[PDB]
Amino acid sequence: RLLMTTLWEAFEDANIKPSTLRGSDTAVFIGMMNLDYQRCQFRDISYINPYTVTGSAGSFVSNRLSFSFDLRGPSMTLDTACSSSLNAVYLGCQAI
Amino acid sequence: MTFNNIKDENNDDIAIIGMGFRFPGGGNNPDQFWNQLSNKMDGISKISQEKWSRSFYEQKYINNEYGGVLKDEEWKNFDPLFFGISPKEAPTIDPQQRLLMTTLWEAFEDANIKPSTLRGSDTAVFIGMMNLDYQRCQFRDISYINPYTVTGSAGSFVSNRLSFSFDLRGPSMTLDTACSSSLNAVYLGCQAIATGDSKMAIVGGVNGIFDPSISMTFSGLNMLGHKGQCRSFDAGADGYIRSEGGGVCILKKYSDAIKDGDRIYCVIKGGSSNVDGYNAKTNITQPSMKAQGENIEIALKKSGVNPSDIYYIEAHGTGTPVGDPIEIEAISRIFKDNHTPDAPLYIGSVKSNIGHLESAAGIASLIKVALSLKNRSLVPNIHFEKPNPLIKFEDWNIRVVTDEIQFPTNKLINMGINCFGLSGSNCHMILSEAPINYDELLKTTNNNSTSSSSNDDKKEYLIPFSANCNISLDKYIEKLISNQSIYKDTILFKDFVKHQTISKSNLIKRKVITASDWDDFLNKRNETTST
Amino acid sequence: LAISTLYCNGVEIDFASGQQLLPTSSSSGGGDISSFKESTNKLPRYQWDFEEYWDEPNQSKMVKRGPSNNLLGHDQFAGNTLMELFIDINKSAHQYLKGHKIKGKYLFPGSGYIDNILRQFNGQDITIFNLEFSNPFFLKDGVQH
Amino acid sequence: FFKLSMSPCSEFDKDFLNPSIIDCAFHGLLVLSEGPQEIVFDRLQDMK
Repeated sequence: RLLMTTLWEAFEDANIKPSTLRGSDTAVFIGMMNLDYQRCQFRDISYINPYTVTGSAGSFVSNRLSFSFDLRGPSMTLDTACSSSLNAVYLGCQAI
Repeated sequence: MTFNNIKDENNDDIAIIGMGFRFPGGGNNPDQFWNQLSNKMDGISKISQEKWSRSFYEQKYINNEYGGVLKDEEWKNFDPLFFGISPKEAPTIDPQQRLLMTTLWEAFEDANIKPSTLRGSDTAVFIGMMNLDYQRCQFRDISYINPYTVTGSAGSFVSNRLSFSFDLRGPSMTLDTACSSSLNAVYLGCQAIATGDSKMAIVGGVNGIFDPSISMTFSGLNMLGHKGQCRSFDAGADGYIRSEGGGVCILKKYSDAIKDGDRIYCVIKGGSSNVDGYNAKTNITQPSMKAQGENIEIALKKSGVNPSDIYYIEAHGTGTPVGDPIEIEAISRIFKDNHTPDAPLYIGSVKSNIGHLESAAGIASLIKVALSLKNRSLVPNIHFEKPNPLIKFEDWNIRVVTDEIQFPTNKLINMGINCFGLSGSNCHMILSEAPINYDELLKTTNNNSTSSSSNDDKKEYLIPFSANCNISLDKYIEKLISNQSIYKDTILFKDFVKHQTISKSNLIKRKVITASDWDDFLNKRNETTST
Repeated sequence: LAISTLYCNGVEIDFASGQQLLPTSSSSGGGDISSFKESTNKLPRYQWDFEEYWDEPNQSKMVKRGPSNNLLGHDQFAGNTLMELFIDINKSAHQYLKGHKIKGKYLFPGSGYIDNILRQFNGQDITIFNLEFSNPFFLKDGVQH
Repeated sequence: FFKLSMSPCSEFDKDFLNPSIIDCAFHGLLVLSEGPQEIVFDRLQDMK
């Protein structure tokens, strides 16, 4: 949720209308190490509804943004806990 | 015309000089895995009491009671003394990481490289992972937790533990993008080699199953099969079974690998990895025909080949009646214009043989394609009795491997690897035979052959044998003894001497044996008489 | 034997150059470098001194039991014995309960308590001195009671 | 006096006495009452 909201805010900041960026390859590297909401979900293994993983898996941190903005570039998400996002910065520099 | 001055002008020429794996069904080394594929091994088995009770499946919480699993003790086993892991820290270490360290050392042993020569040299380490099932097993209670949990199970340590245990100073990351994570790591390794970051890159992925949580959640959406058998490209397609295991492959610049003369499985001609996004797409979990088509086209353009020169593709065929026709038609749009039914395009899926690797499918397909390339043959495909009617085979000049096929002995072989994550990511690479010709290699390989009769060959050598602990050394030598018949016919003793001299590294428990052939080896097996 | 002992006692030996195995001459083809590299693949890898390490809290064992076919349910090990259970009659092992329709609601059987009594004390001659059903148990659809 | 059918309620049930059998056993007693009624159980004493 934070990623989508702040990404739209970042586009609004960057003087770019996201409408002009749909369908154009633009890689999306994000960082993450924790799944605290997922572990809050899994406190019981008698309920679990089938929409948990698709809402909390590792893949979706970047792929949800990608699907919500038609960014066709490579889409990954990084651990390396304390420097993960900076590693993602380096990978973005690589992909550019 | 001149044929000289041909060079790997693409930094997209990166070879694979070895591997290592723990795959369902018992694959542990390339030769045995190959012999298992050629005999239609079905790694799918029954998930035992250890992972979760059977009561789930019978009440269809977990829709299928099958899975491609390692033997549950093969997850537990380790040798923490070897890697400087005090046994106080062993229980808190992720079994995924245990698999990575063990299979990485095995991969080094395979790749004719002593790890001692690779300490302190930059060599990137990209591994893949999506699950932390052991960590969630740990955190079933939040009154106990000991402070050595996270350092034994966090995301960072899957790659960083290997890095710390082998002095690989290259960039060290670990990747999600669940179903194509390890293949994404392959692409990142190719990146880190081409851009001059490092002179070697180790790439793999792992996936461990230790809790019914993720399995239930997947079965709820009916992604997983109902009968229990993964079945690619057929009418019985009902869903893909989830499996365990992991592996790694070692990538080295082709010029450097040929310069040192190592066993080159194949050469990556490169590829690309993109994502569906919203192109011809409805929601997240709906693979896009156009996106995979574009991925294939981009990789083909970058590799500098023609689609008319693709002899095989490792299809991502899971066994879902929805996704398989979609991706097959995506492949068709590219290749059906450039093949004819007499010589069509062959596809396949390791997912059929070993089940679907939930997070290590990329490395599974990579190892399978590397093996098929090294051995100049195509493995069969199982569970293929009736094609799915949504697939237009003759209208697309597409065929599925049903029996082992030998490569034509006059054409360079190019094969492509497809693996799409469920979150839309598609990662594809183009692999190929190593460009060193082997038709003319007979003259130079016969230089050591037919040269064992000379008297200098009757000389008895001093073959060493090294290991960390005494029991490891004894196990090794007993294994060598037990195969007196197999080795005597396929390996000349001189090659074995060279191997035991160079390939193995020097460990503390050193042993020396004198022999001149196999009979002498079994005779003077030991010289413990009075000294 | 001497070279053997010096190798054993800690002295590193370059066995390759020692026996002129590696190319010490000017002429050694590509096959001389890689023939064994290709033929020794079948050799067993490093045998490991395997030890078994594992740590799953017993709570994880008590969770992996999943649902229960019988109506007694699974045991919460605590104090006086405590038998817990979750019911979703749509499932297979409790589907027959849907046949107990009363006033339009799938009411829990009266004899389900009797079955639980027999199960908890399985395999012994039992007497139920008295048993009193006070409140009714309604079982909806798709809701785990 | 009445004959009670014996069939497992589910493929995963392999005990001798299902709840279904025990509850059905009360139907013979219930048959013996006549006239429109809304009968719900309230007690039972001294089962052996």
